[PDB]
Amino acid sequence: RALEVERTVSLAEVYAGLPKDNGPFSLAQEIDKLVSQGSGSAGSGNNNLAFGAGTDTKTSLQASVSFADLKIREDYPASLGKIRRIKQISVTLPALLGPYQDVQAILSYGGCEALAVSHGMNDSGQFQLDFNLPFEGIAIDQGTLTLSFPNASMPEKGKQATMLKTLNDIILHIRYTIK
Amino acid sequence: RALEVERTVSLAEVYAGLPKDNGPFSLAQEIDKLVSQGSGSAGSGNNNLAFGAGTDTKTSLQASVSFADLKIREDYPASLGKIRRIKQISVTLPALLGPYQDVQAILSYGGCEALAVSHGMNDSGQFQLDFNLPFEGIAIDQGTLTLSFPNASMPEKGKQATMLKTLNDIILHIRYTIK
Amino acid sequence: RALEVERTVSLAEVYAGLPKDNGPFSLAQEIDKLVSQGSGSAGSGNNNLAFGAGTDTKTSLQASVSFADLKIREDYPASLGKIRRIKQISVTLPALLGPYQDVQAILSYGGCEALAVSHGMNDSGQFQLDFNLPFEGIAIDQGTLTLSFPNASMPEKGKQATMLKTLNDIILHIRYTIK
Amino acid sequence: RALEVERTVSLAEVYAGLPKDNGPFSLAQEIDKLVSQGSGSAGSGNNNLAFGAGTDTKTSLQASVSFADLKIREDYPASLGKIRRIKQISVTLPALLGPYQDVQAILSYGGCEALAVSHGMNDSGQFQLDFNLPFEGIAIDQGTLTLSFPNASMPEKGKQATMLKTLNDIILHIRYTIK
Amino acid sequence: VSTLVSVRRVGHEDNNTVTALPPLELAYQPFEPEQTALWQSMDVLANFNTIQRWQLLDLKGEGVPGILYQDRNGWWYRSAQRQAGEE
Repeated sequence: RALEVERTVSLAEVYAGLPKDNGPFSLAQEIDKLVSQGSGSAGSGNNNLAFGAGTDTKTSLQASVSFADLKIREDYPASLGKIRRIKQISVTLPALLGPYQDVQAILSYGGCEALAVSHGMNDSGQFQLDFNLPFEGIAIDQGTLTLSFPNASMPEKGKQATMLKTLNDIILHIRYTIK
Repeated sequence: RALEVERTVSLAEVYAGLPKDNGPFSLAQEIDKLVSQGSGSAGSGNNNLAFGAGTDTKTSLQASVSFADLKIREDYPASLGKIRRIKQISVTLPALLGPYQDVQAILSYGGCEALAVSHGMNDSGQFQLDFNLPFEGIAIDQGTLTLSFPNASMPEKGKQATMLKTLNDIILHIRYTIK
Repeated sequence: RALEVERTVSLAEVYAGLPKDNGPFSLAQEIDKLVSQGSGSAGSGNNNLAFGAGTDTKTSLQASVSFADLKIREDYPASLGKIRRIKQISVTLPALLGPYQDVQAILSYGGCEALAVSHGMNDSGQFQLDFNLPFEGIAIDQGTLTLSFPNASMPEKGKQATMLKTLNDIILHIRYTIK
Repeated sequence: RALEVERTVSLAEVYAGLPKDNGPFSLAQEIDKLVSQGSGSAGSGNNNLAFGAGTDTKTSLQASVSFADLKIREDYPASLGKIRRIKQISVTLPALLGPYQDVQAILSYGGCEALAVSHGMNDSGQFQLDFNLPFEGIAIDQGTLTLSFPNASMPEKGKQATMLKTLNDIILHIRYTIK
Repeated sequence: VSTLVSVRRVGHEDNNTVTALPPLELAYQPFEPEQTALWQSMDVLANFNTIQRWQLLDLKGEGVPGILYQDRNGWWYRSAQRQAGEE
């Protein structure tokens, strides 16, 4: 049936690859800068890294990325089809976890629009992933994918503040179909 | 379609973290003391360590914990769902059992209220765990969770009294949903 | 839902801890004594290691154990439930096999009353142990469970006789439910 | 419930363990002799190693065996049951293969009578093996089980003439049921 | 470790003096890894990975580890050899 495609996206390579008018940055050097300070920002537009602006998320480091800047539609020719939409997204968080420690992270989209990352190593939000789903059918051009880290402030004594210093990248395993 | 979160809870860190108006204690030293003698308690309130009260239960070393004093609701903002209930609980008893040994322990709650721990290494109470359960729907804030070890008093020559002094910590792998 | 418990039973630990009135023995020493000669006996009652009695079973070593004397009802308090019925039994034989040898053994109770051990490492009798069984529902405190080894006579040139000389133990993985 | 038994038969121990009237033979020495010259024979009766007889099989090396001489019925006593019939046969060929080569072999019987061998690592004929079958229900007493290796002639420059030089034994994993 | 660094033969005269030979002294190769620790990039081992089926081991005997990648059908090897360039 459909061309079942898997694509690996590094948020550290997207944030470093921003144009100089949009302010590129190193991910772990601004994550450590924003966690230690408690507030601040990085990047521009939809490829930004900042704390959440709403209430109840003032101490929550959020890492956003635009789907249009991932350039996924140029990976295959347009002669193969145009129905290019997401089947599934899993998150890899290469940090240093403790022996019995967990990562708290919500992968959002702007009940199948959100996803909770709990162990951070090829993490789909499900207790059992079954293809027989969140972010399914989302096109690979429109939208903004945000990974929010709750309790991510060192001045406000967050329980994830020292965990996020060790975090090197936010790696997304985007599985999408070309129909 | 819920946010499916797994939180690992170490019970020695809970007992070491009670404020000293309730009375904190180390789990390993208080187990060695309460097994060697017959009577005795540790801590206070619902986060205690004592013996069984009922008939045929007074030689069962029971270790209880309060769900409100874990503060699992503080791990995510309340803006993404107020409805947090347990899907499954699994118990690990680290560095306890040999290759062909067994433990007798009941994880209960105050037939889906109880769970028998047998090998204690990411141990669910099931012969073959299927997600398609005990404690399914227990609220995150409310209740006590009690792990009772039968035959655990040494002056009555309990068969579990020798192996319980080896016990370092009790780990709970709580899997809950935020919907 | 039941309290689904697993108990590991070692027949060398059972046979060496009999009362002195009942004649305890070592399982490892008594096997290569009974294998090397034609036939003899060990123990008394239902906890006996002896050759078969009937037609075409005289050259077959049988290791019987009594369910009443394993005392599995005292592992948990009698307030959790008073029926404790077997779900599944697996057999593990710490032996040495040749280059293309198998194990021939029959676990029997005095089609779901028997089982055929083939590889002897957590060996249920099934090709696929699907939980959707033999010995299912046998009460844990009554009956006799025997394990027959065909072709066990070395004076009669049994093919299984040299494996039994290396047999250090007989391990029983009794899975039962308390409901 | 059937007594579900797995039996491992080494064809070198069958061929060398033949009675001296029919003529025992080394498997690997006669395979090295049969492949290197055009054709020949080794063994007698149904326990033989010869070439093919039909059209487009005269370059195939066929290893026949007899179920009546494997003596599988003596592995267990006849008081268990007399309905002893095959559930599944798989075959492992320990050889030395090339960089990207496969094994071609056809396990036949005198539809569910044939079975293709492709890799020789507990090789059932199936893509995925599901018990939810070839040779199923054939009794373990009567029959003749032939393993035919196509393209096995070195004078006829067959492609399998080099893999059979590295072949030391042929192993059959017979799964059968006693009921 | 204790290392024997100096051996000397001494004779003693009766008038409380010393007849001494010059000492045989011995020097050993030192282990000062706090100073001499050097970091070097390793681009020789491209796509080496313990998550996939790679290994630092030596087949062929030969005493120095090679790089073995193993698929289910074929195995790929990189034997250790000599750079002809400079050292």
